[PDB]
Amino acid sequence: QDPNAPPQNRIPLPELKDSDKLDKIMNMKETTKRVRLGPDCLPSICFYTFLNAYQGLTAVDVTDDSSLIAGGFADSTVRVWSVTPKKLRSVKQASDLSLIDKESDDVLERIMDEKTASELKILYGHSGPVYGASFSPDRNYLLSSSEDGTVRLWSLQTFTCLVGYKGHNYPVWDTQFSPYGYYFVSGGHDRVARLWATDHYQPLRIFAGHLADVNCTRFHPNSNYVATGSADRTVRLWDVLNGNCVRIFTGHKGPIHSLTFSPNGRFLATGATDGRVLLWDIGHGLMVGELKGHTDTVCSLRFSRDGEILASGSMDNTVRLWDAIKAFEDLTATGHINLPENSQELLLGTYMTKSTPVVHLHFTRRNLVLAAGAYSPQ
Amino acid sequence: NQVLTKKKLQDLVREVDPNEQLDEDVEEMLLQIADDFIESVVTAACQLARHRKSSTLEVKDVQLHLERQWNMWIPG
Amino acid sequence: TVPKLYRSVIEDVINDVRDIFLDDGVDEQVLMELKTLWENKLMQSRAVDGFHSEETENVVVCQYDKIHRSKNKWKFHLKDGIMNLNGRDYIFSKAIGDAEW
Amino acid sequence: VASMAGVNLSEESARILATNSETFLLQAPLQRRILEIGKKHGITELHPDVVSYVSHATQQRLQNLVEKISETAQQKNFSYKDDDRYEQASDVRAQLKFFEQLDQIEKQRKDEQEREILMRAAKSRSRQEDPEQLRLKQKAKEMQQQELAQMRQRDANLTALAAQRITRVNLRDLIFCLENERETSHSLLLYKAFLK
Amino acid sequence: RDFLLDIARQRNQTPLPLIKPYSGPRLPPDRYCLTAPNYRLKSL
Amino acid sequence: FHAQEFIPFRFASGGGRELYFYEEKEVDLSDIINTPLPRVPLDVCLKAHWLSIEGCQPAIPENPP
Amino acid sequence: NPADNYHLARRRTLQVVVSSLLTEAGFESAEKASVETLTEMLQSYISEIGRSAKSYCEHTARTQPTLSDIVVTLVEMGFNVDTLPAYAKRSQRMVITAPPVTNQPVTPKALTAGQNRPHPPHIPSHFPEFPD
Amino acid sequence: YQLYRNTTLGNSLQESLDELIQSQQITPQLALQVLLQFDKAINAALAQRVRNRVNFRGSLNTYRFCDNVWTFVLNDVEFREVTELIKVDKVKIVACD
Amino acid sequence: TPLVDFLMQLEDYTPTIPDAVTGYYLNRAGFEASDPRIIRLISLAAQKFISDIANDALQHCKMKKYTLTMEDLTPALSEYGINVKKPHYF
Repeated sequence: QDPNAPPQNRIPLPELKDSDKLDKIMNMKETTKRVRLGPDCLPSICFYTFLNAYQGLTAVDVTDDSSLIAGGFADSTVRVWSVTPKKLRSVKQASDLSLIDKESDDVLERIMDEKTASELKILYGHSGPVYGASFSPDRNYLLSSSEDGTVRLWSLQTFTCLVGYKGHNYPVWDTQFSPYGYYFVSGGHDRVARLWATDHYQPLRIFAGHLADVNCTRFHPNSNYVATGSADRTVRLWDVLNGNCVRIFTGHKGPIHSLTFSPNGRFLATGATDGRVLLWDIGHGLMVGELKGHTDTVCSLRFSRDGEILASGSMDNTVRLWDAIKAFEDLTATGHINLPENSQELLLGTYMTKSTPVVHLHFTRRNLVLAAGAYSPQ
Repeated sequence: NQVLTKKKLQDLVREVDPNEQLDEDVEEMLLQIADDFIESVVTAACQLARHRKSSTLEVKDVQLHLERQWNMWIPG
Repeated sequence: TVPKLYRSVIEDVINDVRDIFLDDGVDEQVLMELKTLWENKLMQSRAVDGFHSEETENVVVCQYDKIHRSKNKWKFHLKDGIMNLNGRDYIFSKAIGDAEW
Repeated sequence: VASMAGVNLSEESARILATNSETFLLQAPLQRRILEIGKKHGITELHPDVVSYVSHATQQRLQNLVEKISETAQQKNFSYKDDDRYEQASDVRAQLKFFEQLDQIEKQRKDEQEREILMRAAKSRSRQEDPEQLRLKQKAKEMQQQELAQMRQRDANLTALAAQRITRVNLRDLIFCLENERETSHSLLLYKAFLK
Repeated sequence: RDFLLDIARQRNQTPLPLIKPYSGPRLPPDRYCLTAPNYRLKSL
Repeated sequence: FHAQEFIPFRFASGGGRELYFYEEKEVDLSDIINTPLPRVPLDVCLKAHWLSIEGCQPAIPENPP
Repeated sequence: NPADNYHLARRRTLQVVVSSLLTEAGFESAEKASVETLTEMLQSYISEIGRSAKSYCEHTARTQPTLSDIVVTLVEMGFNVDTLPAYAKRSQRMVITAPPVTNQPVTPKALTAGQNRPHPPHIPSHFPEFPD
Repeated sequence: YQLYRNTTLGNSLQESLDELIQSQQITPQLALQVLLQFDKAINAALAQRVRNRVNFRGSLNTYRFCDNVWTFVLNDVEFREVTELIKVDKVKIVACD
Repeated sequence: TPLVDFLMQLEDYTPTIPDAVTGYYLNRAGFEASDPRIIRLISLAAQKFISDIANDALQHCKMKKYTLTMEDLTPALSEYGINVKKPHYF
């Protein structure tokens, strides 16, 4: 057992259903084909470019299995694309479900409507550019936040909007579901980050210690902690119990535009407009490395599924890969460690996109890098 | 200290709809909105009165703040 | 003794079924029509005198503790019952019944 | 009044006919209220026609807001399903009734799975040690089936014996009439109202 | 900041509620959601 | 324009005014009708390609060099 | 060119609509700044019934707006809706055909290739094939 | 216990519910929830409020027991409350557990 | 139901603004095209607003027809409570 792990009843997390237990059975079949990346077996990157995109793409998310890709656009739309050869279907209407029976083995298959089957579903209802996009881990429940101050919960079984969460009067710059799928955090222009639960019209926790806009909001892999990067050049961890700020990470020169957690839960990578990727410890509250290869705003970070490689995507149209094992080889009272200036040894590769800013970075469960960005000829 | 007695507010609703009941939260927020209106209007009217070099707060001062910032045009 | 319990439980079920109907989506005037016609029917049965009035055999329903049977006699331990006798209604919470078969 | 074809003139004249188609502040505590804010500016006394002018100004502020929240509190009391000029297009709520039935079925399935696991825990010709949960719990299952029978004979013994819409304004209707108007759209009174 | 920190500590004091295990699709009350029968006019 | 009442357009952007410094400041009202409208461009689609094949960047036309 | 066209096709149709309503009124040859003023009030008017009739229906827990949500939206903008059946049956009215769409010519040529090296088992079959 | 619906309160409730089911203001699969909440309410209320007791001496005719439901038919029974005597000719007594 | 009758007639009616352009600015604000007749009523309402402003401006031009100038839009929108602005910076 892990002494650094919280108890299961610390945060009241939802139950694991039999359909959610069926997901992890086919998830470990993908883990069987998962390659060990390291500094030798460099991963293959599959760029999912948005070609026309004359409405400006402002938000991308991919599901945990590489099956859906969402796009938040400046024309106030969310557009879900299926990337597997399996069209997006809505469930049947209530008259069609009343004539079929439950308790059948097929049930979900029986419910799907084949009359509605596209490779693209457009979602309308935001009155402003959608800035956040977040899937739920059960592949229902798309989340989107926009300039109009609302967070919206779109179903992916009916492909309609369900709830509009109005707590900000100001542009909500990011949202993310919990990795267990019940709570979600949204950070906005009003310098707070709210914790919602998809059951209450009002939030549960208000994380109100930043002095500028909460640009990013990321959950910990145990979902007991929320990291909120911001425009006042600080990253802050917030405990979901008591709403207290438990860590303050300073050292960025621009507004933080990307956060990610290590799959261990021990580390946190943050990127900002200065092109610096700063790797922080969470137990010691100390930065453990600085990656300074990128030129413009680093807008997407992700670690590998094993934790072997951190992938960084920025506005210089490059996807840099960093050695996320050699960066964490050493694990105070001076409150600081002598950072190594080792970025050159931690760069495994830099790959340039054709005039395309790398908005999202995703890792397939077989350790394949996915990236999405609107092609802007500029 | 309370200037709106919570019963004359219920007569402001009965005149519009004879069949309507507010919630207690709605009534308390309406009372706060009234209090805030009185404060903002008086502060700005007093700014106009100091501007007119006066210690009297005549209506001309209250009437000017309604027409320029609130567009009320109450007959004087 | 009967209208006190009737008023208390009818307002109890009203203040409980308010959220049940408004979570099943209907107007509050429908709730008011429920309570209003429900007291109209308590007027129409004409057995207990109460409020909305001023504005077939003898059955006893109950619960039991134990029924005990000797060779020629029965002992009933009845509890929490609503009697309808001679047209009128009464309530009890305990009853000992000696019965010769 | 300054504009003869003014656009808020036609609003509250057509709003009233939409609600037809379905304050007078206390002079004594108000006069102390104006004078205390007047100490911060040097407005030591007030004109006698002002404390009744602010009361007429507070009335037309809230009557413009009571009428505005009444035409959105009656927006929810328009039942389309009584009319047959309208047709239903997409009901997510009946799909939710289907989900509730499916969840009851799933809970029944889970109970059956648990009973099967208990039976497996000691599968033998005779009951086996501590895991013989089949010997006692299965008898209890039969007892529970006997108890159901009760919920069906109570429905039988008693049968044998037998043989102006009211508008309520929520806080949503007040919040909806605050983020639309220019005043109180970005205000601390609407921002706090999102948490009340 | 003095207004945001006061409404935070008033909200963050309330403990997190427990979750019902098989409630279904977890949603707010139906007057806070966007799930209504959503009518339209008959074409004639 | 600025609407004092603010009710006809409430915080609704009209997209600005297409005006220039070197403009003519007077046009004929049938010149604007008879000109052909510009072509609505293609809608957004999702194409996938390869930035890296096991470490090496391919020389496909979706790649820069 | 195309990103300008995305916005411009929909603005130029709005300008032609404005020019046509001005001609119907009696104006021939208008000032240039007076046309970009009036087509800015036209775009801001369609965008305001978009945001407010969506707000009135979603307040009533719905997602798409009916007729009863627009006749309350137009009342809150001061429109006097009853005069609209008489305006629609004019004899002077024009019809501006919608901006031409490049979607009709959506796809010029689509093809496949062979000799691409096989996929390794960490790449499923639905990802694009390895190139030449 | 769904037993108390054949009382006078259950009679008034069920017929007023059918009166409102005739005017289509309420719906089926909702009146089930109304009766369930009413039955839980009177289950809570009837064993909480009254605290009274009535005694009688009986001369039984027939009796029956099925599915933990007893039902007796007594003849010519007198009831007893203190200074309150109820003479009646034929009673049916229903009782569940 | 005069307006319900009008909207029912709005099928088979082509408005001055296309529905590909009225529907574009409605999709920009979250209004999605469930029914064409609703898009057409919104288009006609916008047309009436612009047309009424134009007709008032023409009465002002006839008083001072032909060219529409910013000094005709200025008193025409002044009864609407809208203060139009000259460019003055080009």
